[PDB]
Amino acid sequence: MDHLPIFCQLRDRDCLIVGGGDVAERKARLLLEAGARLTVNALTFIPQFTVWANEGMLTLVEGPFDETLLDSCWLAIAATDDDTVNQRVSDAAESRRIFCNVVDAPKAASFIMPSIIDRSPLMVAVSAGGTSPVLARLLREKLESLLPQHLGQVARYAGQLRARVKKQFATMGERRRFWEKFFVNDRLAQSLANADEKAVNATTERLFSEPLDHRGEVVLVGAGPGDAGLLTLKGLQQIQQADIVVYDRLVSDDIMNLVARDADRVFVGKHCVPQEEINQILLREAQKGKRVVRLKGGDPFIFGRGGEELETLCHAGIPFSVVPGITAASGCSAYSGIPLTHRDYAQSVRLVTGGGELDWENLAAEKQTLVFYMGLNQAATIQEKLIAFGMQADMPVALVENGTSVKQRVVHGVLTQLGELAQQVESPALIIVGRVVALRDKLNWFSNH
Amino acid sequence: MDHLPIFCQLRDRDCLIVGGGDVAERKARLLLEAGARLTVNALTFIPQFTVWANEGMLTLVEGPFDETLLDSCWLAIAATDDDTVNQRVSDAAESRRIFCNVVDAPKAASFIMPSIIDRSPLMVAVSAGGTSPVLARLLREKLESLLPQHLGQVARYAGQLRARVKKQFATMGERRRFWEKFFVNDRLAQSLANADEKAVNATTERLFSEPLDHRGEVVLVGAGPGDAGLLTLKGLQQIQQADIVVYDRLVSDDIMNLVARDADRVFVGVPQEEINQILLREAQKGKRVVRLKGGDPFIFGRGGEELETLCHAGIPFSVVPGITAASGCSAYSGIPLTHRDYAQSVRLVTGHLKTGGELDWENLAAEKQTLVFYMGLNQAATIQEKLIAFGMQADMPVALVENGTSVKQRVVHGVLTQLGELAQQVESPALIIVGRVVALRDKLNWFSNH
Ligand SMILES: Nc1ncnc2c1ncn2[C@@H]1O[C@H](CSCC[C@H](N)C(=O)O)[C@@H](O)[C@H]1O
Ligand SMILES: Nc1ncnc2c1ncn2[C@@H]1O[C@H](CSCC[C@H](N)C(=O)O)[C@@H](O)[C@H]1O
Ligand SMILES: [Cl-]
Ligand SMILES: [Cl-]
Repeated sequence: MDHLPIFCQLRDRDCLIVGGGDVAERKARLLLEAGARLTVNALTFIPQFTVWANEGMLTLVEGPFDETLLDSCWLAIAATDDDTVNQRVSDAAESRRIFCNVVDAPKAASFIMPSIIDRSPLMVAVSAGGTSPVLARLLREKLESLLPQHLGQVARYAGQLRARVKKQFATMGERRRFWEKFFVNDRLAQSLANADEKAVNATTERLFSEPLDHRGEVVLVGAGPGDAGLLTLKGLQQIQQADIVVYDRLVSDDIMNLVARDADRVFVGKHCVPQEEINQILLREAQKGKRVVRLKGGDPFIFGRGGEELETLCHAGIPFSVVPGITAASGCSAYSGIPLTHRDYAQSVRLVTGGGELDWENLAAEKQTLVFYMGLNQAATIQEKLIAFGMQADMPVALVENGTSVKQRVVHGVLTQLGELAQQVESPALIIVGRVVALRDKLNWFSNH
Repeated sequence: MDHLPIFCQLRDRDCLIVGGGDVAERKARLLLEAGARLTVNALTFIPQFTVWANEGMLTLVEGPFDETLLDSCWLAIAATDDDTVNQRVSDAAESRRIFCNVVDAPKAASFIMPSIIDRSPLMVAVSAGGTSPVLARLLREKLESLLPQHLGQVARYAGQLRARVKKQFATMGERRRFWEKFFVNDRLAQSLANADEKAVNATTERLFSEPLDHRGEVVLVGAGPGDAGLLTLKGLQQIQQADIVVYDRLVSDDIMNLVARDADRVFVGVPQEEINQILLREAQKGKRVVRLKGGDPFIFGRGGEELETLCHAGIPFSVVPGITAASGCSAYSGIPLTHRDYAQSVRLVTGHLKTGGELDWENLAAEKQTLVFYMGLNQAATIQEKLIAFGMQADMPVALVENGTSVKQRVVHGVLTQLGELAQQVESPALIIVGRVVALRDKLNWFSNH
């Protein structure tokens, strides 16, 4: 082992940074977050240091390095651009047995600053001893995506339930299984973060009361339009914790590859399935005590029938939550170079589905961006009706097929060509009508296929 | 943060353990592996301390605590079962400004020892500060199952190449590019694990020979409406690797906590072409620039304007969509934007227009839609009067969602004839939702009522 990681308590302890530029500022922000009683000594200071000083958050000492500034110090950081100054700092700290980091020279000093993932009280630190700072960064990024934002509040609450857990679960078998359900419960972590103190006491009692086996709940998760990079952090966290994942055709294979190895999968796409059967599967699986994730393409509440699936659960007393996703309109817009709004082009964006019938005079009005979902089959009618109701024949149009995916295809033109531009694509595809479509020739950045 | 993690270099540095039982034995093994010059001071010692002392690996001082043994020390560990003695050690260490761990009292004294995942030279340390040892152990086990066992060989080889990388690549941008390729090459990792030096050298020589794009870039990133969990995975990647992040007031503090600590931050919460110049400015200097925008970049965010300069200015760019306020406020208020036959259209509408343009109220008042007004608080009374005048039913439900998706989220709701009054109960940022779907909140609301 090259270095020993320790987690220092710095609250109100004297620490010293030498240097007053951007590098020193980053280290100072870190030590302030840890509560250090901070002095910064430098020949000159960038303005953020005087802001902090005037706010009484640290002390500044302007001038050359004064090794007596270390006399009461617990940690030192040499953060200047001057190798000679940094070695003077490093030597003075060493003679005083003060752990010291030289920012530009990790093996020149007595401690290295790792990458940090802060979920205080829970903390994770990554370092390769200076051999691989980019790898430490790549691991830090992975860990930030995996650890829920409010995990620390759960951790603090856990330590307060320590003794109570021991007495109702004598066997360490059952006991750890409880903690496994506890650090995973969404209503608890939410009630804590939102300071909803009666839900915390409620969910606490429900966690103890219901059988240890049971963790029945349904999370509706928006998978986004296809690119697995467009899943939300929380959506990834939820699919990693699921006992069973219920999904359909519009959830991309790339998203499904992120689903936990041990999760049961239930495919409800597809000859066709009624929504009521899907509703009952969610009900049936949650009633067995499973943590259920219902993965839906795009956003669950935009033409996804997410509401219908949750009203079945509200009847049965099954807890649920919703993780929004990137709807097809947002994803296709970003990846085709067609902003849904721009300057004065559109006062409104309309997301419309292709029962009555569409209000064609309403759809034809000026200063809109129209986005048709499930409209390929009525495309020929859309062209004829918009033309008949006064939309200018030179209005730009675009179709985006498999938006955000590696096989995305975008075709475009004006409105008088829409009907047979639509033959050149298949589902899933969006139709975008409006002046913003012309911006594609300037803003297109994604590969076209 | 509760603690500051640091990785200490203990080679040939004096450390002191007080105590000589099983706890002290565990901690002594750690400090010996780190190369410490170790003294152990205890009334009695378990047999392993004899094995170590006979091999010359540490010094035993058999007897009560001698605080002068701290005089040359860099770290102290109090590992007895006597709380009076442990406190004497911690008091003596504190007077000398020596970081001290009291093993059975994490809240006392000045450092705690984390759980370690070892991929030397790569190491990952985990701790909950003694608050939840079970969570630390659970988290430690998943990190083990995520870090390949050969990652240490990859990091070892990187350290051996660092001097060559600094010599051959003039700029930090080029060196970073090299490492980003180096650390994801699966064949190189396999060749290192197999000690196949022929294959290692072949891949390495090709990596050194590749052109590296000196281009700075601009990425527009949708931060989402506030909950940091609603950042996209790709959006997190961008802000964790950015050189400079340009952000504004509608990006939440929690999202800014995910920006790389070494990134510079530029706040622009300021006219629009002022922002445009900053982006082009910083990208022309070869930096990875992220424009981090509330919600989605291309929905009432002026993202189009921010990009239209860079096309002929020769600067590459890309766009990462985000959760727009309508989608986030919908999910977190229990108000789906569509449902059954309630809405044929969702309309995202701006509430503030050009100094001469006005909304098409006849168009907005039509049935079977969900209206969502962005930046419309100041016009709420006008929205009520106009929607009523163009035929919307007086009892149409409405809701205002303030700071949607954040822990401070507030929702007020009523009917259209109350919209003006309801809007005075909230402040920016808030969304106005108008439509029959608002009545689903009583059944679908899961997040809070504040
Ligand atoms: N990747 C994609 N590219 C283009 N259109 C897509 C798409 N994914 C879904 N769609 C559109 O969405 C329709 C299904 S309705 C489901 C919409 C989903 N809830 C969402 O928020 O996006 C398809 O017919 C198609 O018009
Ligand atoms: N968290 C939030 N809660 C409610 N409204 C929000 C919000 N964040 C942004 N908004 C709305 O968005 C307006 C700014 S316009 C920026 C919108 C952004 N591009 C997006 O896609 O959401 C605000 O005036 C407010 O109406
Ligand atoms: Cl490193
Ligand atoms: Cl802990």
